[PDB]
Amino acid sequence: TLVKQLSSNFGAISSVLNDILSRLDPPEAEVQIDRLITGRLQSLQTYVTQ
Amino acid sequence: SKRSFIEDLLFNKVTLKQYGDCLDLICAQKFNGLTVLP
Amino acid sequence: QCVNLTQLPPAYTNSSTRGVYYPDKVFRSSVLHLTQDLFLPFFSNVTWFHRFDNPVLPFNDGVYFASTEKSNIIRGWIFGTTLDSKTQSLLIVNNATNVVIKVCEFQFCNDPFLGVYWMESEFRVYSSANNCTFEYVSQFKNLREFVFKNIDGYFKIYSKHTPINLVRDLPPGFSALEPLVDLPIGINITRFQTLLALHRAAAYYVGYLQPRTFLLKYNENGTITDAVDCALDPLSETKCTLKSFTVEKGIYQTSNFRVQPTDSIVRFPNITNLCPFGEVFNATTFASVYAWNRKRISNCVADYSVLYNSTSFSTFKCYGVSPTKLNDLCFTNVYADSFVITGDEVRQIAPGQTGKIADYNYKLPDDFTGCVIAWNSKHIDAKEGGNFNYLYRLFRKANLKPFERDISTEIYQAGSKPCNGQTGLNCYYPLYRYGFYPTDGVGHQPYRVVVLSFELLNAPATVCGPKKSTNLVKNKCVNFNFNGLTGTGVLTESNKKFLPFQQFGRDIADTTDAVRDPQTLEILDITPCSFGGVSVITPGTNTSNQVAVL
Amino acid sequence: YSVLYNSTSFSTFKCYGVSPTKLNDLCFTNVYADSFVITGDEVRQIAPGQTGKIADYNYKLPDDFTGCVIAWNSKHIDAKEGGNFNYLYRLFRKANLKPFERDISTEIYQAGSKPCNGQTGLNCYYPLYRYGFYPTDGVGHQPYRVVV
Amino acid sequence: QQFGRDIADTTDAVRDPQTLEILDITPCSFGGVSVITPGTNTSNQVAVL
Ligand SMILES: *[C@@H]1O[C@H](CO[C@@H]2O[C@@H](C)[C@@H](O)[C@@H](O)[C@@H]2O)[C@@H](O[C@@H]2O[C@H](CO)[C@@H](O)[C@H](O)[C@H]2NC(C)=O)[C@H](O)[C@H]1NC(C)=O
Ligand SMILES: *[C@@H]1O[C@H](CO[C@@H]2O[C@@H](C)[C@@H](O)[C@@H](O)[C@@H]2O)[C@@H](O[C@@H]2O[C@H](CO)[C@@H](O)[C@H](O)[C@H]2NC(C)=O)[C@H](O)[C@H]1NC(C)=O
Ligand SMILES: *[C@@H]1O[C@H](CO)[C@@H](O[C@@H]2O[C@H](CO)[C@@H](O)[C@H](O)[C@H]2NC(C)=O)[C@H](O)[C@H]1NC(C)=O
Ligand SMILES: *[C@@H]1O[C@H](CO)[C@@H](O[C@@H]2O[C@H](CO)[C@@H](O)[C@H](O)[C@H]2NC(C)=O)[C@H](O)[C@H]1NC(C)=O
Ligand SMILES: *[C@@H]1O[C@H](CO)[C@@H](O[C@@H]2O[C@H](CO)[C@@H](O)[C@H](O)[C@H]2NC(C)=O)[C@H](O)[C@H]1NC(C)=O
Ligand SMILES: *[C@@H]1O[C@H](CO)[C@@H](O[C@@H]2O[C@H](CO)[C@@H](O)[C@H](O)[C@H]2NC(C)=O)[C@H](O)[C@H]1NC(C)=O
Ligand SMILES: *[C@@H]1O[C@H](CO)[C@@H](O[C@@H]2O[C@H](CO)[C@@H](O)[C@H](O)[C@H]2NC(C)=O)[C@H](O)[C@H]1NC(C)=O
Ligand SMILES: *[C@@H]1O[C@H](CO[C@@H]2O[C@@H](C)[C@@H](O)[C@@H](O)[C@@H]2O)[C@@H](O)[C@H](O)[C@H]1NC(C)=O
Ligand SMILES: *[C@@H]1O[C@H](CO[C@@H]2O[C@@H](C)[C@@H](O)[C@@H](O)[C@@H]2O)[C@@H](O)[C@H](O)[C@H]1NC(C)=O
Ligand SMILES: *[C@@H]1O[C@H](CO)[C@@H](O)[C@H](O)[C@H]1NC(C)=O
Ligand SMILES: *[C@@H]1O[C@H](CO)[C@@H](O)[C@H](O)[C@H]1NC(C)=O
Ligand SMILES: *[C@@H]1O[C@H](CO)[C@@H](O)[C@H](O)[C@H]1NC(C)=O
Ligand SMILES: *[C@@H]1O[C@H](CO)[C@@H](O)[C@H](O)[C@H]1NC(C)=O
Ligand SMILES: *[C@@H]1O[C@H](CO)[C@@H](O)[C@H](O)[C@H]1NC(C)=O
Ligand SMILES: *[C@@H]1O[C@H](CO)[C@@H](O)[C@H](O)[C@H]1NC(C)=O
Repeated sequence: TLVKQLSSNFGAISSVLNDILSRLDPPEAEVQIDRLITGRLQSLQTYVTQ
Repeated sequence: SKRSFIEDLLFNKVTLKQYGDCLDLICAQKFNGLTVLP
Repeated sequence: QCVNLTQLPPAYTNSSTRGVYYPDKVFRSSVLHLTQDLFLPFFSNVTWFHRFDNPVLPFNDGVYFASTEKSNIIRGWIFGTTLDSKTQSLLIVNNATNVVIKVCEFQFCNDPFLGVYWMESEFRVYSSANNCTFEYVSQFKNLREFVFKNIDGYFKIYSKHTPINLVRDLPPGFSALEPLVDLPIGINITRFQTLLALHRAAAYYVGYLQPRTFLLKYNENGTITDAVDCALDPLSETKCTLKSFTVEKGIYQTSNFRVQPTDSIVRFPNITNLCPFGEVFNATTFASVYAWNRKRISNCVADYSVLYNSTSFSTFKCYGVSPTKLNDLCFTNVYADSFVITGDEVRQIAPGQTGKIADYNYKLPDDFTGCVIAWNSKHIDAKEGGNFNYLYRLFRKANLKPFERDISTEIYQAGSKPCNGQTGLNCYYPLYRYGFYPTDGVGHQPYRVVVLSFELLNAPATVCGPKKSTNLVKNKCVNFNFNGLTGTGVLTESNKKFLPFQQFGRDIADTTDAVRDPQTLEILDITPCSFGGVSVITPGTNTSNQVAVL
Repeated sequence: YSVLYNSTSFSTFKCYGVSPTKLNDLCFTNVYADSFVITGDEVRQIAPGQTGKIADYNYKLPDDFTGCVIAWNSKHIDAKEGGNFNYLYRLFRKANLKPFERDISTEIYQAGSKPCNGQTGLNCYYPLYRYGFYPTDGVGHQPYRVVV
Repeated sequence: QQFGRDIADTTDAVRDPQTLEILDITPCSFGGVSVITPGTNTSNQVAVL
């Protein structure tokens, strides 16, 4: 489950990190990267709690 | 491994990769940081 | 005004733990901070020069310069690109009284040097200075250390000055250099050289900065007291992982700080002819807005720079991409819709707008990826007795749907009784003509609009940007750009045979796994640069500094 | 800023790292001002992340920029009868600028293959061109003064 | 130096600009108060710790 959870875009434009860095410039990319980071920390925390 | 007959019966029922082989689902989780210690 | 004045290969040494500066201007007190910036790596190769032997040396990302002297031989520096009066150069000199800083256009002599004989003489540095945009004045026993950087138009100098007694080498130790100056000069620098003050001996060591992650310790007075280079050995990496300067006995599974990607390769397909920007951009007659024109674009090197000296766009707005990343992308399919509208209706060409143009003539989807371009054309579309050749639709029974066209010319029935032709009281003809006179106010002058809508998906690229390809590097950690798909990793050959059209293949984790080379249709695959199964066996760092690695 | 209400009328006033209603309560430590003159349609390129002719070869802003950009029309001071051919700009460069960089060189840009070495012939161009500001121009190419 | 923070990255001391005298900032809130009460049904008296 922890690996299948890497296909989720937690509100971002895409779930792949190389399609955000190849189409947007840093000020416009940090808004999607900061959504993917927040969504991918929650999965780790849930795993650790369980 | 000097184990008895009953233990030999017991180890078969329960169904439990070198880095040269990954170069499936174990290699997909080995590249994403998840490691299983011995 | 200057004269020309056996060489040996210079020796080398190591900057043991020297060359730490302050990365930024923030103030931090009593904290451990993990930074990623341009630093001088520990135990790194410094070139030891000296006899005079003044060479011109490269300036890569910054420079650590150290000098040991007893009689003030080293005087200052010059920085530039060609140092040949065709570009601007920076000159920093110390003529025994003041500090002179000049950004000008000097014609430097081949071997600059000041002069001492016992008042002064021989200011044989340059021949002439012309433009001088910047001017700044201010009216072995010693070790002097400097770090030079320049970023975002600021030239930053950090320095330190300590007394030493050991004579013939750079001493081992630890130094943290305080900020000295920050000059807004705004020039390009690639080479530099030092000025010597002749008498008619002293040494300098040169080292270069590289991108590294450091762990820094801040004193109460915000003076950096200790630092750890986290890519040196396993003990440094485990100190970095725990964010501490001490470790007790344990096993300590560690992270990856040891490998940094170096090269960057680009691979684009072989497209040569440029795009027809000039047959869809001047194009004597455009199309009416209600019957707008759509055209496909293929096999292009989409260069936008061939339009700088012809048109001046009043509006250039891209929606699914960034305007600074159009030179690095290859697209798969590109269309172009063109028409002519009035100056005040250019705000309605956007996703989510409403009005007359966006309701009855031309509508854009909500999830639209593309760019919209507009420019004023009063000089081509306006005539003396008006230009009644462009029409638009005013009455419709219901709103359009995205990218729909309606060229019908029935009789709109606004009242109750049927019209059946014969446009009488409450029956109207639905198409009306624009009248463009050359004395109109800017609100109702003609504007030409072009809308480009492109897509990127798993298929061969048709039109691509003007980026030059380079060579393929295999079995190394590199950044790669394949058809506008960027990434980092190791490129090796593989056997995962693709479909005829397929360009790349992902894996279960939705990360790219294999890619196809565009120029030579050969499959490659991508593996991570990081090995994540390393553990460091250590006794207490108090007892000893030895480790084992598993 | 209130001593400028009865003199100039800014067509563009855009602040980036702060809010325009909180400039009366702040003390700043260091302040610079960059001034120049461009054409009316190129005032949209003075912004972080833009591209074009001004932002690629003449003047570039960083991505993490804290400050304000002010522009105003000056057709009454910069335009004359027989034109005002006193402002130049750069049209050809080998590579894009970096933020807050300046390039005043006047070499001969080589667009073809053979070397130029002066002598601006077929595929060799002089890289600086002159703005011509007449008092009958359309609003798209009238002079604008910009301060950052 | 104009101001100094603390470990929690909150401002702790500041310097007066007109008279160069140091001051320090403490919270307005006291956060260790507890209220001993019987049932509010029985009576409306409390004690404070
Ligand atoms: C894409 O181009 C490469 C290189 O193109 C070569 O140089 C160009 C300027 C032009 O002269 C082309 O016609 C040249 O082919 C091609 O790679 C070459 O392939 C040929 C075999 O056909 C081989 O002999 C060359 O050595 C190769 N050159 C290099 C540098 O690798 C490549 O084939 C082209 N891709 C396509 C569309 O097949
Ligand atoms: C900053 O100003 C205060 C007040 O300034 C005074 O009033 C001004 C209008 C002008 O007349 C100044 O010259 C005055 O000094 C200064 O505080 C004063 O300090 C003096 C001692 O130098 C003292 O005698 C006054 O009573 C003080 N006044 C008050 C109201 O506190 C202050 O010193 C100045 N700060 C600096 C830069 O030192
Ligand atoms: C890095 O340079 C220092 C300085 O030259 C070297 O230190 C020398 O070490 C040898 C053997 O330990 C001593 O005999 C010398 O006296 C030392 N020189 C001085 C002046 O200290 C050091 O060995 C070099 N190597 C590394 C990688 O640490
Ligand atoms: C070293 O520094 C400068 C280099 O020009 C000189 O000092 C000034 O030079 C200018 C031009 O000659 C004079 O107008 C000033 O009066 C000088 N004095 C100041 C302000 O430093 C000079 O060549 C050297 N300095 C001295 C004073 O010897
Ligand atoms: C720096 O000054 C030089 C002086 O030669 C400038 O070159 C131009 O030279 C001609 C005479 O050959 C003068 O008519 C021009 O007025 C000079 N131009 C200017 C604007 O000064 C050189 O161009 C100057 N650099 C800049 C761009 O300011
Ligand atoms: C597409 O065509 C249909 C048929 O002409 C239009 O639908 C009709 O709309 C009228 C009122 O405008 C209704 O009285 C009819 O009953 C509708 N017919 C049907 C079959 O729904 C429809 O408006 C057109 N769509 C668009 C995009 O305008
Ligand atoms: C800063 O200066 C360097 C040197 O003039 C420029 O770098 C060169 O770019 C050309 C192509 O434009 C290459 O052929 C050279 O090999 C490059 N030299 C080096 C040392 O890299 C560089 O373009 C300038 N930078 C900016 C901001 O434009
Ligand atoms: C630029 O194009 C010139 C002709 O275009 C006219 O002049 C320029 C400056 C603009 O005002 C444009 O709108 C006009 O139509 C050429 O003569 C000139 O050489 C070109 N520059 C190049 C390509 O070097
Ligand atoms: C305002 O300034 C006046 C002179 O300025 C001119 O008139 C004003 C209304 C604007 O149109 C400006 O562009 C003109 O240059 C003064 O005569 C007037 O008194 C000023 N108002 C004040 C300061 O009270
Ligand atoms: C010094 O050497 C350079 C190298 O080309 C030469 O151009 C110059 O004329 C020389 N100067 C003298 C004084 O000999
Ligand atoms: C420094 O360079 C010299 C010569 O290039 C080389 O022999 C030496 O090994 C280098 N030092 C390091 C630490 O790589
Ligand atoms: C800060 O510097 C002062 C000297 O001005 C020194 O006395 C003090 O000990 C320093 N603070 C430290 C080392 O924490
Ligand atoms: C229109 O563009 C074409 C394509 O370059 C060019 O040949 C033609 O001269 C242009 N016409 C005008 C009036 O600029
Ligand atoms: C560190 O080593 C010193 C010297 O042997 C010893 O005095 C001290 O007790 C040790 N401290 C720790 C924490 O092991
Ligand atoms: C509240 O007080 C009333 C009157 O004494 C009593 O009848 C009732 O049971 C009390 N209720 C509770 C919840 O203590």
